Amino acid sequence: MQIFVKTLTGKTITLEVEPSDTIENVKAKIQDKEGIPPDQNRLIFAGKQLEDGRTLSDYNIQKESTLHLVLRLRGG
Repeated sequence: MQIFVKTLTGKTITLEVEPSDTIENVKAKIQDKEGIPPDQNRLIFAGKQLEDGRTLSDYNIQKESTLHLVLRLRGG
C-alpha cells in the first residue's frame, strides 16, 4: 500500500506501508523516511484524528489515501 500526507507548505509526503499497519508503525516510518515528529504537528484524515492501538484499514484509510496535516497548538 502507498499513502500520502498533505502538509500546509504544499509538499506531498509519500509513504510505503501494509494495509494491516498499526497507526504506531506509520508514526515511526514518517520520522525515519522524512522527519515529521509529534511535538510540531498532528495528522488528520476525513475530518477525524488518528491515534495508537488502531490500524489504517480500521480508520477506512484505503490505498492511495491522502491524509491532511495540521500543526500543533500555541499557548500556556
